[PDB]
Amino acid sequence: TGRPEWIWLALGTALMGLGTLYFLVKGMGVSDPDAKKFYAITTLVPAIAFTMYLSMLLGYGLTMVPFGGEQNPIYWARYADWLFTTPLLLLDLALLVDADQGTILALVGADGIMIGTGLVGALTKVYSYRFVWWAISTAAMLYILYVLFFGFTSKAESMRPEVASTFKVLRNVTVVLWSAYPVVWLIGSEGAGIVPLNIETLLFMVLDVSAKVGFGLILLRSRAIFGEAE
Amino acid sequence: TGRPEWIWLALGTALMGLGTLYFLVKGMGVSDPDAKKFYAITTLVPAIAFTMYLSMLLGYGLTMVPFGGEQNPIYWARYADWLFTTPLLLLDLALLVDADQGTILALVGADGIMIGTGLVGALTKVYSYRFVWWAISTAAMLYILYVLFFGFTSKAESMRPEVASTFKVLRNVTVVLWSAYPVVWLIGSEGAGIVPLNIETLLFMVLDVSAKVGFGLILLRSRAIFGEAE
Amino acid sequence: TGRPEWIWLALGTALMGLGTLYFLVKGMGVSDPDAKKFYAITTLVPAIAFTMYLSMLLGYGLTMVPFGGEQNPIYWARYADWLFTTPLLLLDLALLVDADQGTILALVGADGIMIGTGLVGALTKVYSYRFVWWAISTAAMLYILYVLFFGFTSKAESMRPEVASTFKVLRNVTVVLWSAYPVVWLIGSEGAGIVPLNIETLLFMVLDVSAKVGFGLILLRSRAIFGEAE
Ligand SMILES: CC(C)CCC[C@@H](C)CCC[C@@H](C)CCC[C@@H](C)CCO[C@@H](CO)COCC[C@@H](C)CCC[C@H](C)CCC[C@@H](C)CCCC(C)C
Ligand SMILES: CC(C)CCC[C@@H](C)CCC[C@@H](C)CCC[C@@H](C)CCO[C@@H](CO)COCC[C@@H](C)CCC[C@H](C)CCC[C@@H](C)CCCC(C)C
Ligand SMILES: CC(C)CCC[C@@H](C)CCC[C@@H](C)CCC[C@@H](C)CCO[C@@H](CO)COCC[C@@H](C)CCC[C@H](C)CCC[C@@H](C)CCCC(C)C
Ligand SMILES: CC(C)CCC[C@@H](C)CCC[C@H](C)CCC[C@@H](C)CCO[C@@H](CO)COCC[C@H](C)CCC[C@@H](C)CCC[C@@H](C)CCCC(C)C
Ligand SMILES: CC(C)CCC[C@@H](C)CCC[C@H](C)CCC[C@@H](C)CCO[C@@H](CO)COCC[C@H](C)CCC[C@@H](C)CCC[C@@H](C)CCCC(C)C
Ligand SMILES: CC(C)CCC[C@@H](C)CCC[C@H](C)CCC[C@@H](C)CCO[C@@H](CO)COCC[C@H](C)CCC[C@@H](C)CCC[C@@H](C)CCCC(C)C
Ligand SMILES: *C/C=C(C)/C=C/C=C(C)/C=C/C1=C(C)CCCC1(C)C
Ligand SMILES: *C/C=C(C)/C=C/C=C(C)/C=C/C1=C(C)CCCC1(C)C
Ligand SMILES: *C/C=C(C)/C=C/C=C(C)/C=C/C1=C(C)CCCC1(C)C
Repeated sequence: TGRPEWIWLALGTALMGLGTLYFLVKGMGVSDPDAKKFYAITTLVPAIAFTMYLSMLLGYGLTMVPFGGEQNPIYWARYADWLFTTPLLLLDLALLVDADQGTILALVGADGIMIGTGLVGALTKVYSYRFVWWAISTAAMLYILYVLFFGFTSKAESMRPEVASTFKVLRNVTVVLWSAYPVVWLIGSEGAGIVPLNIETLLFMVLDVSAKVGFGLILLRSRAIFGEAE
Repeated sequence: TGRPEWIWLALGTALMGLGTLYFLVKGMGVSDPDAKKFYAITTLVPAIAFTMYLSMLLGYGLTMVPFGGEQNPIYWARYADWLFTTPLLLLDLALLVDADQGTILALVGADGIMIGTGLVGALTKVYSYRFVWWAISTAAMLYILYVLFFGFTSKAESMRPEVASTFKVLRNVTVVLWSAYPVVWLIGSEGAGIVPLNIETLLFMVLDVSAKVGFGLILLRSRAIFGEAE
Repeated sequence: TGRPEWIWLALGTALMGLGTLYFLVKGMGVSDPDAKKFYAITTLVPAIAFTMYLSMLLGYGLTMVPFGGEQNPIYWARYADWLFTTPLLLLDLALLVDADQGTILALVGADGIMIGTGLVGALTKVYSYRFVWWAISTAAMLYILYVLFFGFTSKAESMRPEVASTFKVLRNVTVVLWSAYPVVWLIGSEGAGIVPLNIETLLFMVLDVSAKVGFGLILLRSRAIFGEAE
């Protein structure tokens, strides 16, 4: 309770934990192989986030980085979360549209570059260089957003309407929520330091629960996750 | 030789190295694609363990963690081993039964959570919180054990008898040996400290060689690893 | 500019960045799923290397390792690069020949052992033991080279001539360039220290740009990356 942001770390831990349990129960019983892949992906995402929220809450996932002459509290565990959960979210989208394997590779690899350069920026001790990593990471994010909108152009032919509809909704959820993360980091504790860590943590908690549990609720309620069967 | 547990680290290095060489030789010549996947998986497992045993033996894979007011010797290299070798062992089981891809994802991701939360527990400086990570990791292990027993329920129909027989044996080997690891950690150097590090290292060496080389000997001697062919 | 090797780190950053941009543009428009996988793999390789070259240039990817009684500058970011880019290069080769999945596993796992034991050697504080890790890593490299020459022996039957021709060329490029890396490390800053870090960095920059951008130019100009189509 000693860090003011504890309350949002606690709330994020609880909501990710409850979302995980909900999705775990919800997928109990499903047999359809296509649906099993979406439940597995979609349940792992908040499970991983639960563990990394808890590590921040307990202090394990926090480190001090000197930059600006100051000792700056940097929650590194966010990058260990996102390293796994953001490619998993992209895989859910990619599987929905039956993406080609080359496209999945491009997406997962650009996402790794996005998170790994964000982690390098988050831990860089020369203040000005932190924003160079932010820019490179943002370029990788823009590439991902580009592929999500313009990289499935051969798939439209042979896409079930309900898959098309659930994919468009989740793609729009993804583009809006993910695009807010570079802005929060830029103005927050890792970047310019104009928004305090307390509020930054709240913002990422709202984004994360929305991008993982809210995304997952929309996907897992959809018929698009089942193969078409008589 | 300065740490009493060196002898078990040396013995573990040698047995993993010899098991690797044996499996490498044994799979020389196999053409069958199914069998090649099992030899590859099963040979990589003790090869990786050989390197991490050697890193503990040479001291690289040891760190001191303050907790309990004391400086506690924690062999972190075990988690770098298990991060790769325990999903590989699960993949051998999963391939045997032709598991659905969603099930393999669930298994590999729960296993990553199990090892990563065990690593966080192993390095946590607040003593009481180490057991919170142990509990979460144990929950993930129990999920894996649950899936190995109740998650292949559609596969029984179309399973060759020899695959069914080798899978049941290896599944039983896996459930018994893996379940001992949380107990050893709980009573050993990472947990309550009731069993000294010397004996703990012996216990994990016996478990590891059994779970990797003993498992691999049972699998690789089986006809279940070959596709059925005239 | 304070470290004499900065100029090769700068040149390597620029050439990897320009190679990435070139391959990104070059693959704009390709529809063929086979070709998309090769463009994705082959574009990610210099993109990742660009980020790790930049991290060395900016100092983030450098650490000091005590060994020999001295504080030795070790660029660890090379291992974070190679951890991802060397399996990706192997995947390009493997996909060219339609390798069996067991063979791809063997290659990617031996490559992980090669890079992870090279990283352990690079950070080991007992000088003599650094060469033990070098030897193990070299054994893994020799295994990979062995598989590239003798592990596709069932694939020769059903291999298009242009795939066979591009694969032989890239395989020869790979064996020659990769084999130089253990020699550079052995005589350079990480090993015996007979070649200064400045020259070592130049050597790895020439190898890396050749093994990634030069390799990629040969592959991506080939018809072998397209499925055979009327
Ligand atoms: C899915 C859910 C039930 C998760 C609920 C949210 C939760 C994890 C975080 C909320 C913290 C909350 C209790 C706030 C008040 C603090 C308080 C207790 C007293 C203050 O008092 C103080 C004074 O400084 C702090 O106490 C010590 C530390 C604790 C407060 C933190 C404990 C860790 C957690 C509560 C989480 C435990 C994880 C488990 C789910 C493990 C089981 C795994 C498995 C079976 C799948
Ligand atoms: C597959 C096998 C042959 C492995 C055999 C077991 C072994 C790796 C560990 C046993 C240690 C043992 C010799 C005990 C006595 C110590 C002693 C030498 C003297 C004591 O004297 C002392 C005094 O404190 C310590 O010596 C210095 C360190 C060494 C003892 C340790 C050296 C490392 C290893 C012996 C392993 C080397 C790895 C290789 C396989 C590399 C090749 C890779 C490739 C070709 C695939
Ligand atoms: C693809 C290319 C355009 C890459 C070009 C090469 C380059 C990255 C490295 C060359 C350094 C060079 C300018 C040498 C002179 C130094 C100098 C400026 C003055 C010396 O003056 C000094 C005194 O000590 C140092 O300056 C401070 C640091 C900088 C010199 C380094 C800045 C980082 C880089 C220049 C790279 C930026 C990365 C971007 C591509 C981000 C955008 C991502 C996205 C849109 C895809
Ligand atoms: C968020 C992101 C930036 C992260 C992206 C990925 C990331 C984790 C990068 C990792 C690269 C690298 C380790 C960097 C080190 C930095 C540093 C300063 C020191 C680190 O930290 C230290 C300091 O004490 C220890 O590291 C050395 C040991 C290793 C970390 C573990 C060794 C592993 C092996 C030798 C075993 C072989 C593994 C394989 C077989 C894997 C293949 C799987 C297969 C079987 C299919
Ligand atoms: C046992 C477990 C807990 C481990 C589970 C996974 C694990 C390794 C978690 C890693 C997350 C994270 C790095 C945590 C950092 C903690 C910390 C305090 C600081 C670390 O350690 C430090 C301290 O000096 C350095 O880290 C920063 C640099 C990075 C480690 C490496 C950067 C990688 C990239 C920028 C390149 C892009 C990579 C991708 C392209 C990968 C995608 C593959 C593709 C091409 C298909
Ligand atoms: C170049 C090579 C040697 C590297 C090869 C791989 C490598 C990165 C090895 C990593 C092992 C290990 C982390 C070693 C730690 C060393 C040390 C001294 C301390 C480190 O560094 C520290 C010091 O502060 C922090 O580490 C602990 C936290 C973790 C690093 C991150 C935890 C991750 C999780 C708990 C979440 C679960 C992840 C999974 C779900 C992944 C599965 C994917 C799925 C969903 C499909
Ligand atoms: C589950 C959490 C999700 C969906 C997180 C998304 C994170 C991002 C899109 C992060 C992007 C970043 C940048 C583009 C620039 C650097 C800072 C980051 C890593 C916050
Ligand atoms: C090759 C080595 C094998 C099979 C290792 C298995 C390791 C485990 C099943 C570890 C489990 C753990 C817990 C469930 C709780 C926390 C402590 C661990 C990581 C030892
Ligand atoms: C893109 C960069 C490439 C192709 C790098 C290749 C790196 C190697 C083949 C590294 C090999 C090493 C050894 C065999 C011994 C230990 C030192 C290393 C890691 C340099």
